Amino acid sequence: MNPIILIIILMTVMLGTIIVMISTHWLLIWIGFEMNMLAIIPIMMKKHNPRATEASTKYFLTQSTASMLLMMAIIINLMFSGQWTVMKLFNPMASMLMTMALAMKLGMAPFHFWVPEVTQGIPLSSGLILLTWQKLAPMSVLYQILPSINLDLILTLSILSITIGGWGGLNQTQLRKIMAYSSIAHMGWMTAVLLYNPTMTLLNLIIYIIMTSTMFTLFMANSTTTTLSLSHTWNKAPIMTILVLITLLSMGGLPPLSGFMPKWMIIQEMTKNDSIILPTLMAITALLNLYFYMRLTYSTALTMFPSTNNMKMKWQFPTTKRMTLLPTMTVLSTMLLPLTPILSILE
Amino acid sequence: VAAFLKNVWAKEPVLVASFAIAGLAVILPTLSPYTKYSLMINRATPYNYPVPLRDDGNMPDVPSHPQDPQGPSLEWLKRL
Amino acid sequence: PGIVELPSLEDLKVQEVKVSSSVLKAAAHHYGAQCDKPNKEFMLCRWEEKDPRRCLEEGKLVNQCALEFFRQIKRHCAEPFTEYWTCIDYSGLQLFRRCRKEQAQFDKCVLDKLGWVRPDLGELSKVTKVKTDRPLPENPYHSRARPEPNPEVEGDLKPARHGSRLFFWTM
Amino acid sequence: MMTGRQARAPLQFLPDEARSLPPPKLTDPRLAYIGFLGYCSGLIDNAIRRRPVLSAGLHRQFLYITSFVFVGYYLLKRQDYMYAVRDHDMFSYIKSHPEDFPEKDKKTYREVFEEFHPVR
Amino acid sequence: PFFDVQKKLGVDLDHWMTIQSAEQPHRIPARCHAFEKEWIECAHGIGSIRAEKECKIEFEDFRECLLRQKTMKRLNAIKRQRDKLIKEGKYTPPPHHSGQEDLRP
Amino acid sequence: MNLMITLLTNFTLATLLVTIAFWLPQLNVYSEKTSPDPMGSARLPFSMKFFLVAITFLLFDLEIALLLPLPWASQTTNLNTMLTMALLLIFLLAVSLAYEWTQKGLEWTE
Amino acid sequence: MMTYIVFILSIIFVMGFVGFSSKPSPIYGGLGLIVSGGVGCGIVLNFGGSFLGLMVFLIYLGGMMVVFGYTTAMATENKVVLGTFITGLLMEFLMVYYVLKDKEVEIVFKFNGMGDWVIYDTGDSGFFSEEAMGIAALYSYGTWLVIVTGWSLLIGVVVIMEITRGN
Amino acid sequence: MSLVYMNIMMAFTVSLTGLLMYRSHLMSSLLCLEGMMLSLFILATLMILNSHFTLASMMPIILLVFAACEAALGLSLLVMVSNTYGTDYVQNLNLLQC
Ligand SMILES: CCCCCCCCCCCCCCCCCC(=O)OC[C@H](COP(=O)([O-])OC[C@H](O)COP(=O)([O-])OC[C@H](COC(=O)CCCCCCCCCCCCCCCCC)OC(=O)CCCCCCCCCCCCCCCCC)OC(=O)CCCCCCCCCCCCCCCCC
Ligand SMILES: CCCCCCCCCCCCCCCCCC(=O)OC[C@H](COP(=O)(O)OCCN)OC(=O)CCCCCCCCCCCCCCCCC
Ligand SMILES: CCCCCCCCCCCCCCCCCC(=O)OC[C@H](COP(=O)(O)OCCN)OC(=O)CCCCCCCCCCCCCCCCC
Ligand SMILES: C=C(C)[C@H]1Cc2c(ccc3c2O[C@H]2COc4cc(OC)c(OC)cc4[C@@H]2C3=O)O1
Repeated sequence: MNPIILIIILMTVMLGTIIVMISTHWLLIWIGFEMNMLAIIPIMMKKHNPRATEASTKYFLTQSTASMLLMMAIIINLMFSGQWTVMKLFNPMASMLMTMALAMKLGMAPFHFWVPEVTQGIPLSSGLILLTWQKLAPMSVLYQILPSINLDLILTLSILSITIGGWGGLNQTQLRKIMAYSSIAHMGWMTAVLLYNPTMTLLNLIIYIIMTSTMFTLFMANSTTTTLSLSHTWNKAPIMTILVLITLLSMGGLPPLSGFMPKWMIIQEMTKNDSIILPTLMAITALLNLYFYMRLTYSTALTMFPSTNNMKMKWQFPTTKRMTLLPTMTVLSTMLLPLTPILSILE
Repeated sequence: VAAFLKNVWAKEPVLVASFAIAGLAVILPTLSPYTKYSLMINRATPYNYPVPLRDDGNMPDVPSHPQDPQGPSLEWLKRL
Repeated sequence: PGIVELPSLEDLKVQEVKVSSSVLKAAAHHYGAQCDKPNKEFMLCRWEEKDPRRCLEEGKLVNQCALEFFRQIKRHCAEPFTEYWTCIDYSGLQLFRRCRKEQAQFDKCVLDKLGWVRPDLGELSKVTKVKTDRPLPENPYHSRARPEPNPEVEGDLKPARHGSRLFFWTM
Repeated sequence: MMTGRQARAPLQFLPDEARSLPPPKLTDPRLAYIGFLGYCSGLIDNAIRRRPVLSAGLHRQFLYITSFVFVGYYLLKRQDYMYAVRDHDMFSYIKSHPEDFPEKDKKTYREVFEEFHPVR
Repeated sequence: PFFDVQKKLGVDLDHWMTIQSAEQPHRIPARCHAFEKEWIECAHGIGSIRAEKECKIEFEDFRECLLRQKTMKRLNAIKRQRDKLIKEGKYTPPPHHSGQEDLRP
Repeated sequence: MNLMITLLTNFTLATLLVTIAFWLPQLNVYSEKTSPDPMGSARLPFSMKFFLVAITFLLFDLEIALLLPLPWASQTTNLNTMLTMALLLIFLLAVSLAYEWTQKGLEWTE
Repeated sequence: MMTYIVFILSIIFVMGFVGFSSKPSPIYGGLGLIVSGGVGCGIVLNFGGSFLGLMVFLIYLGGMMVVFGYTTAMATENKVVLGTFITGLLMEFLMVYYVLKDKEVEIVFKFNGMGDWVIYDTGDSGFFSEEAMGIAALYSYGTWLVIVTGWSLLIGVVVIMEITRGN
Repeated sequence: MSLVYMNIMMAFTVSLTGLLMYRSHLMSSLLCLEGMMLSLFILATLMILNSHFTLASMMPIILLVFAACEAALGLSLLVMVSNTYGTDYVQNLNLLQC
């Protein structure tokens, strides 16, 4: 791909997210999602292989169905309110359809069935874009319509996402599918605290984006897409195994790491509202994703591995890959918990 | 500036006429004196009813009849 | 809610201007010239009251002044007006531009026998002022009392009392 | 929660009333922790590119510490501002609604009857 | 997040198509211009929580202008009782509702 | 209403003439034919260039759809803004054509 | 019977979608969507949206379904289909019988059973179609809308030329 | 409310159920998607014309244009699938299950 055209297409992805973030009219929200989808389709087809065409077709169909449901929700809002402001909705049917459509755009359960496939078919940088930047716009629309969001629907979608993201990644050896089920579980964690405190939703979104960006940047720095190729990293660069160690421990929620920061605050904002059972079983399910993270770093990151002779050629060359923001993102994804009251800047 | 222009006029006269007419269409309304009158005629065209004003007592610039000499006129349009 | 009040059928009886649209269109410039004041009192009352039930009598004055407009044509210049609205009436779009000599005969006979000057280009579209005696409607929308706004922020901004107060963070 | 507050003057990182609040000192322990995060970032940057960790790029580690302290100073100003706004709204709401926060009568323990549970 | 760039920069990107009460071409009113204006002027500034309970009557008048469910319900009741009295024969239509009176203006 | 009468009449006359054409020589008992093409039985290969010119038609037809209210838009009172956006839309159609040009998309059906 | 003509077209419109969502083939699916676009366009034209009806004919049918039939020709050379067809048709005709015997129905929303000629307006608009002047307002009031739509179509051209290349 | 709105929404839900669970040609899925767009066009048009809300008359054209561009994008994906398998059968899109 021509780098000028790549810059233009990435600016169009960013422009669609910005149009969803800033616009007051529902048609411009829909336009921003259309622009974002239309622009992100070539980023997935960067390498031009049939897995990326399958992934882009599945992503197209899911985001197009979600966009049609979003426009039907906007249209029922126009029936029952005669106007177009991006605020609370004026019909529970529009509320249900827009919550369903945004759940399809995020990849929340029961519409999760594309997120492990599409992330598998596309490269690591486009999977980084999909799992970080493509979460910003529907969380903004959910942030603005929360007076109309049905609590039972958003909590059903949230805990279904957390259970399916927990019990879907236990079986996984592919790193992109582990990140995709982790995505589904974290979107459940973001949307369950949405009607209680949306600032903690934003906190979970930013800490998730930092940790996911750290993980995909380490994946691009090591060129590892599987568990077993990740095991061959200590004999090439030993620090990269340490960084995927501390960042995967952070994404499951170990104290005293920074990825313990959001969900603890989320539990802290769900017991204020007298919900005890729900964050309890929610973090019970998060213990399962932490547990396969601890298998996936105990059994296959710490204790050192059989290597191959051609690796001794790769000792003679350093990494010339641009590891952009990787030490900053690794420090922020691990050592940020002593600054836990920074969350007030997101209020 | 005239070697490349004669070269493209010998090779691609369709595109020379295209870029020239497009350039004229862009720059020429900023140079025409009649572009003001387009605006003036499109605001002088009464699609709606001229809703009258309640006479408060002091509106000298508002007429009391259509045939009164004060108010907006269209003699600039009748002459042109 | 309530019962919507409607006027009786005797309150709606007025002698109608029972002429065709080409007849109205033929004399329309002299109509807007000569029947200015009751028409504008009616349209002022109609945009201000926002209610046609409050605009019946002024409307009757319109239908009083239009008929006297046509009687004053019928007493003096019935034949050039008839020759003019017939030519207006032939056209499917009712063009003024196809009918200029009949317009000239009608305007000549009207200026001679009635002294009426036809309005120029741009006169009948003027915003004019209307001196009436009826009072200004203090609530034309019948709006109820608006809800009181929330209290605004006042007072100088003090620091947070012992910081964030988040579990053990002392700042 | 407080999104109707910063909607009258939107997209202000630090508003004008934030200048009425005491800014953090440069020896703020939060800001010192942020500078330590910058030093850790410089060490991880020399570690991932196989440089001498404590030796190479002292200007680069200096810009890491400088840039994290620089960003974190304004982040801590906004943090302190938002907790100050939270307490200001809390206190003005309690003052504007005296019926909802009644001064409950303080009873000393000579009137308070607590049930004694013996450990035996 | 709603980063309000339009108010921060003072530009009008899409506030104009947002409501029916806004400035239309050639001053065309919507059918429920007055009702939407009344409900917007009721609910302005008081927040959505106070607006859902303190501007219920304006919003019901505006939603019933939009959908005309009460009006169609009343027309259904009148037309159904009229059809019943036509089938029973206790009512006859007048000449101005049968089309025999050569309309007014 | 008269429009639907006209459309229905044209469809009726077309269906009448097509039915008479398909069934006036079927009165004949001519002969029964067994009759046991440039390609024989090969599958039709996909032509990428035909699809590219169809999508280029679709996208320029959408840009035409944006251009269609211009005779009504020339009647506005905001003529500077209107003229600017009209020249911007025709320029963006020209830029889409220039990108279709220079990236060899208009080749072998140029 | 002529008073319900919009309603009658709407029934055909529903039938038309059950005509092609049963999906015997993309060929006949395209044919059913073209007939459905025609009858829904008749629905649009009967409310006074003449320009939007000609946008259905020029752009949806004449522009886009041509490209669907073209790609169906070039790229794509029962029991489930007929069963889903007759199932949806029985559902729709039972809905028609309900709403015509009751003049009131509730599936998701409450719906009146009289014709939609009642819900119109009794005024006039002078020397213009309001829908025509509202679409003319795209160039005077709709500046940001024109900008984002033109940029989306330019990006659409660029994106199609990227992913159809295969290199 | 209006009775034609029920038929347009029922058409939308018919084409939505036709999109969701069939596992057939990919072109048939794109046809169901554009039937959903068609019903959205008709419904937006009848509402905006019903309420005489003049500035939203340009709204369905926008709803047309973007989505038709969307449709073009989908066809190109189909063509890439049609350049990979020779068919648009969506059960050929099962490489990413493992
Ligand atoms: C006239 C104008 C100029 C005047 C100049 C005057 C000053 C001149 C000297 C300039 C230097 C000033 C240094 C900062 C001020 C003092 C800070 C302090 O002692 O805080 C006490 C602070 C609480 O004690 P305090 O009695 O309440 O306050 C006494 C002071 O008034 C402290 O003030 P405070 O009461 O306002 O404390 C506020 C609050 C007090 O804290 C609280 O209210 C509780 C919340 C604390 C966070 C808890 C997080 C727990 C989960 C995460 C654990 C992470 C793993 C542990 C560390 C592993 C390695 C990174 O702070 C926070 O919440 C912020 C977080 C803690 C930051 C502490 C400063 C760190 C700078 C150096 C970083 C190096 C690593 C330090 C340890 C990192 C972990 C904290 O202690 C701790 O939280 C324990 C950690 C140890 C303190 C850090 C000592 C700084 C110097 C370290 C030198 C050695 C470095 C060795 C190499 C690197 C490590 C491997
Ligand atoms: C309230 C919300 C408001 C908005 C808040 C801000 C949200 C920020 C979200 C960040 C999302 C970043 C997505 C990725 C960057 C975008 C551009 C991109 O993809 O760059 C990667 C680039 C691709 O180059 P290419 O040649 O294609 O690589 C293939 C390898 N041969 O180059 C590479 O592949 C090089 C390898 C390293 C790339 C690392 C990129 C890290 C980017 C994330 C930084 C951390 C997030 C920002 C801070 C937190 C914000 C929430
Ligand atoms: C600023 C004004 C408005 C501009 C925007 C509106 C433009 C309207 C017309 C739209 C045209 C759309 C497509 C344009 C593509 C241009 C690039 C191009 O065609 O380059 C290739 C060509 C060589 O041709 P080739 O590649 O071989 O193609 C097969 C034909 N042999 O190489 C060429 O043909 C060379 C083309 C460049 C030289 C043309 C110079 C014309 C000068 C006319 C007088 C001045 C006009 C003022 C504006 C300046 C224009 C440069
Ligand atoms: C295989 C995976 C995923 C995990 C589980 C696990 C390890 C590594 C080591 C051990 C371990 O199991 C635990 C079980 O119980 C305790 C409890 C302990 O304290 C409560 C304790 O303290 C050090 C140690 C232990 C075991 C221990 O050494 O990796």
